[PDB]
Amino acid sequence: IYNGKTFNQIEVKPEMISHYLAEFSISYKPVKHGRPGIGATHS
Amino acid sequence: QIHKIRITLSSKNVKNLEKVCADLVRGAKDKRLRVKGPVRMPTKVLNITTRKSPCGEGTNTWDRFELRVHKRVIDLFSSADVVKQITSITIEPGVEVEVTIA
Amino acid sequence: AVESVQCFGRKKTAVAVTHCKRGRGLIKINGVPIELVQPEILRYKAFEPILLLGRHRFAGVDMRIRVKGGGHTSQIYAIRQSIAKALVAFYQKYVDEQQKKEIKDILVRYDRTLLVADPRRCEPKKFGGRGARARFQKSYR
Amino acid sequence: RTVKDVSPHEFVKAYAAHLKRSGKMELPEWTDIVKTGKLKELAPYDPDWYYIRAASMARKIYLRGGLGVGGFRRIYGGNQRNGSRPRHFCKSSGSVARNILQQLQNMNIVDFDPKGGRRITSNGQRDLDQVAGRIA
Amino acid sequence: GHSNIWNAHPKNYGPGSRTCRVCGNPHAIIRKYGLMCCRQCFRSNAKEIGFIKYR
Amino acid sequence: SLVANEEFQHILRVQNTNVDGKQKIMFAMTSIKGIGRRFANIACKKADIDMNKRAGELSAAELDSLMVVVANPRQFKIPDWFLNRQKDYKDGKFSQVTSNALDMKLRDDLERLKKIRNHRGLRHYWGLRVRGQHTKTTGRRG
Amino acid sequence: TKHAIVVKVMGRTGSRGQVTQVRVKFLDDQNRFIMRNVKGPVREGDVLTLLESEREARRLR
Amino acid sequence: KVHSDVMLFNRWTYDDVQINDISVEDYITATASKHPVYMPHTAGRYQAKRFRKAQCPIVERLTNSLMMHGRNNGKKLMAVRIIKHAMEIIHLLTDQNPIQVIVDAVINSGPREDATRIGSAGVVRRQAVDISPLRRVNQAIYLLTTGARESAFRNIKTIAECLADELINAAKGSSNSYAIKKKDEIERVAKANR
Amino acid sequence: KEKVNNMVLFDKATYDKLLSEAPKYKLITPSVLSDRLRISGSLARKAIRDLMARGSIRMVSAHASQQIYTRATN
RNA sequence: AUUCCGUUAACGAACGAGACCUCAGCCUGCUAACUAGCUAUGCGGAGGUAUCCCUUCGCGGCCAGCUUCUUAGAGGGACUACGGCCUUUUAGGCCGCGGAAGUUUGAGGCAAUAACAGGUCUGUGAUGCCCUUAGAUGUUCUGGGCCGCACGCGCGCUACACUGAUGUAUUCAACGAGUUUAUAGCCUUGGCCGACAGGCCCGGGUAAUCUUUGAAAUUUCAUCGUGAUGGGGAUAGAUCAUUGCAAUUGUUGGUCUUCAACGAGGAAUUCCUAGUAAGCGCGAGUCAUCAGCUCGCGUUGACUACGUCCCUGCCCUUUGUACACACCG
Ligand SMILES: [K+]
Ligand SMILES: [K+]
Ligand SMILES: [K+]
Ligand SMILES: [K+]
Ligand SMILES: [K+]
Ligand SMILES: [K+]
Ligand SMILES: [K+]
Ligand SMILES: [K+]
Ligand SMILES: [Mg+2]
Ligand SMILES: [Mg+2]
Ligand SMILES: [Mg+2]
Ligand SMILES: [Mg+2]
Ligand SMILES: [Mg+2]
Ligand SMILES: [Mg+2]
Ligand SMILES: [Mg+2]
Ligand SMILES: [Mg+2]
Ligand SMILES: [Mg+2]
Ligand SMILES: [Mg+2]
Ligand SMILES: [Zn+2]
Repeated sequence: IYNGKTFNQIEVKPEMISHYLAEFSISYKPVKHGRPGIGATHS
Repeated sequence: QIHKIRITLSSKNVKNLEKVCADLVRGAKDKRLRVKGPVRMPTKVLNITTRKSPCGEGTNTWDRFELRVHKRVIDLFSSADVVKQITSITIEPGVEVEVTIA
Repeated sequence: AVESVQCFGRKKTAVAVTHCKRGRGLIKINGVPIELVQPEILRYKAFEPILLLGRHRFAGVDMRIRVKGGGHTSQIYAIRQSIAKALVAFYQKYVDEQQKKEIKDILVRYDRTLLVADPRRCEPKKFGGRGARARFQKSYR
Repeated sequence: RTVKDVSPHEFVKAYAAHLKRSGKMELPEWTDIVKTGKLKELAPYDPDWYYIRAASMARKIYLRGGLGVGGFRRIYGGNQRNGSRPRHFCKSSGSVARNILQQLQNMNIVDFDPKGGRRITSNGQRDLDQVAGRIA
Repeated sequence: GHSNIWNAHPKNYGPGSRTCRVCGNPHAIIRKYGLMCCRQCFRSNAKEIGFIKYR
Repeated sequence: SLVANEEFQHILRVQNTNVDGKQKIMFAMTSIKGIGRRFANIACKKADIDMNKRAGELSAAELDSLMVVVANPRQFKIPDWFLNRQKDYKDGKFSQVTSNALDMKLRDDLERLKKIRNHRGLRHYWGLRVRGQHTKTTGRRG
Repeated sequence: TKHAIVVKVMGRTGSRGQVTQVRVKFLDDQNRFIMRNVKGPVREGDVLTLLESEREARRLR
Repeated sequence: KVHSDVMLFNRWTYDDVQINDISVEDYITATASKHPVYMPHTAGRYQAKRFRKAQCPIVERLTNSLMMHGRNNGKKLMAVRIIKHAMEIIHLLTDQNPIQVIVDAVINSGPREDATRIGSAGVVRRQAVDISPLRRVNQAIYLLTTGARESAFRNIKTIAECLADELINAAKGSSNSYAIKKKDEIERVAKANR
Repeated sequence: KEKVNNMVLFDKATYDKLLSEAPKYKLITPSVLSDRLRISGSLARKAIRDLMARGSIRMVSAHASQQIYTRATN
């Protein structure tokens, strides 16, 4: 399934019927937060 | 050979519209015809409010633009030929004339 | 020839018209007796022109009141103003000017709004704020 | 003495009682399960809500003879709460109004107006006037 | 491009289906009364169109 | 009738849930998970329980009637659209699940979503909003 | 606790003009006049209840 | 004596009511001679000129003050109903004229002296100053209404009962009234900061 | 603070106290009864209705948001 | 008000201000209304003594009359006109009767000289220069993103409840907007189906002709009873409809169910002087579908002051300067 950059590989299971193919190919990388940069506070 | 001829006058200029209405009324009266009106409908005020700036900077100031349309209704109890002859009189620009029956 | 007058009271956008003619002394608004006018709290304002003058002066006139526009309070204020003006005009045009002046004086001594419309009107709102004078909250940082 | 000369609340109560006593009304099986409109949070508190609504609607048709299902939905609608969003006007259930109108027509209190909507019949005027007179 | 591909995306609605009749820009289009003019163009041509500033 | 009877019971147990006896029946039955005000109203109406009585005035038999009404909505003509578990994923039946059954169903749905690596299941696992709400500014707790 | 009637208003007083300096003549003694500072609107002919009449008012600014 | 046919709510009389305070007599409109009204709703224009609001009926001023806080703004019919119920309760409890009770409450609530901020540049200095009769009446009304609202908030007791109790306890210097306590506190502060 | 433990149903002692002293109150309202007898507002309203039916009290003026009742006889 | 009275090496002038124009406020005076109404009559229904009489509704009269109510053109009206005080016999000011109106009647539009390296090249087939110009920084198609969430800030919506929530009954606005007719496109009346969401069928309106017979707060009667409670509605599950070619990262809208913080908010800080603040809703812009936003509208309707330069700033004059990139010197 194309996610805008790559074709994520999946195998269809009986429990995924009636669902969209988009639901199994995440289009974004989950966010892991680094230390805040300059300008995050003192606003 | 008598019918209720409906005359609708539409213009943006109140002076020109009123002058045309008065001319039509006097022309109808000169022919001993029965004249009902003019009936002045509520003025139609087309309003547009747009931001003055061509961009998003500065205090949000708005320009209120209005276009006023004035409508008049005149009813004549006479024949098509006579109403046509009356309406043949010169009409200044900006005034729209519509003649119908009922 | 019919003996009648028609007088209008105003308050904001509320317009009330009282048709007062010769009769046995009934008073109805939109076909409903004035005693059932709503809200019940404003019945005092509705009846003030009647309480000040007495029912005897109204005993010889039938009044039909038609109201439109405005809100609950404005309609009642227009109703009372129209009632007062209609009674004054009827007394002027069918009753001695002395009695007309007396009723006008008693009404005005209690309240001038019973015969003079309040000219207050809603102020147009200006851009840059929610209200006519209220402006959007200002922030500097 | 007519309807216009009596308090609307007392007349509504009296006419609802009269309609219930008549026994000609055929309440739908769902009267005890539905709200009076999508804007409501709970079903009507009073078990006689159907009869009260029928009486109020009959009075409305008696006063004006050109009302329809949409008109009654607007009449009995009101503000709808949207949680954290501001309130807006909302219409009421149309099925209840349609069924009440059909029942009233069956009882002959109202009939179809040629211009559309419903109109009060002579029998309906007579019945409402007698109820108003007997209120005293 | 291929006929079935080139400009094949439907444009029956949305901002991309409308443009200013004066400048062709697709933004800030005034559709009231059928003007179909962007706000800047309308502000420029209001006097010619017949829109007067009274207040 | 204004005087409390000797059989008035202050605290009641229904599906292992404490029900206040001082509260009216309609709003006291709502203490059970899966039962709201609307469903309590309909259960009381179908069970013929007088709504003006308190949760302590009525009888254990009336409580049992309320519970059977809750457990068999179809038998009492309660429409399908009024139930909180309509068209079940596995059984495909319509019922009103309450108490621990509601928690079991919620867990089953969440685990089913997570197992297939569904986007909603992943959002639930990560503890983020699952209904498209913006998260830049709101929902800040940890 | 005495009562005094304002005879004339000298005028606004305070950094922001909050008070008004006035001259008040005592009702009990009509030949005694005292200077007072008043908070709130006040005009000639008003009557003020002085809890104590010993102090003399001075300009606050 | 002056006799007026006008009845407040068609139930109460403006006869036999007299203001017993020369200081604030001219700024209270609760007498049969000073334009009595049937209801505290008249929709007049009292802010046009200085001191004009003094002509407004005192009951009307109480009703207007009762509409504080955003949720109650503009709900004058409800305020008038609250005033009517409070006046009825006052009559029931005290057997006197409720208008007289209100007048006495205002008179006893009005503070006589205050402390005004003096100086500048972050200096906390105060000087004792007198209070004009109009400001005294305004403060009396504000304190009575604030006490009634505070008592009614988060309490089964209804606003009408709270207002009636406040007016009854203010008509006499019982010291149980919130307005009386606030007036005493203000006077104490002024005495301290003389 | 401590929550008020108002009772939704009368006990024999409280009911007797209501029947005894309530007729002698100058002002009777649901709030007054709730504060004095320590009863809920609903029970206070029911007690007011019961007393009115018994005729021991009279209605000074009734409103949806306010009910004012007093002793029938001085 | 650099508005005037005057003083005067100044005299005459030109911009700004004012005048001006738009809306609102008064006209029982003028003109005209079957695309707006009123009055009385004729007929009919209902009620009351049921014929005649009284009350209330429905329909016709282009030869029943009329313009108070509605609409919109021309005009009138206020000029501080009049009375009392203060002020230079001035310019003017305060109060007051009358008056629709006595703050410039209220609110707006328009708005001088000289400037900012303030914003806009992402409004423009406005534009110089620079870059690219076919494996394109042109154009189009597919998909994704602009919305991504340990965190900080701004404008806001909903609340913390009984001056209340819920359920009945009750009934008062204004500014506005609406179609290609194709089976039909936009506003949609009426009838039927349905609990709702929605669906089907007759039709009206290119519009004072139809939607429009057109809101909420509020009023009234009951339930609730100080309990984070029948306050609050965040979060989440199941399921059903509509728009769209496409709804998943829920487009939006319904039913049941779950029922978070929040018990009035520190330092700080915003707007506001009368139909104003605040509350309440409605129309339009965006719009195939989405308004917690903006622009307008009306409804209920206040407290306080009508004073000052204390803070923050502005105008004029005098005065000091080692400032002129002008004290962020
Ligand atoms: K977050
Ligand atoms: K309370
Ligand atoms: K360029
Ligand atoms: K543009
Ligand atoms: K200053
Ligand atoms: K200046
Ligand atoms: K120096
Ligand atoms: K210099
Ligand atoms: Mg529950
Ligand atoms: Mg006219
Ligand atoms: Mg720059
Ligand atoms: Mg963005
Ligand atoms: Mg803003
Ligand atoms: Mg209406
Ligand atoms: Mg709760
Ligand atoms: Mg709630
Ligand atoms: Mg500031
Ligand atoms: Mg926007
Ligand atoms: Zn353009």
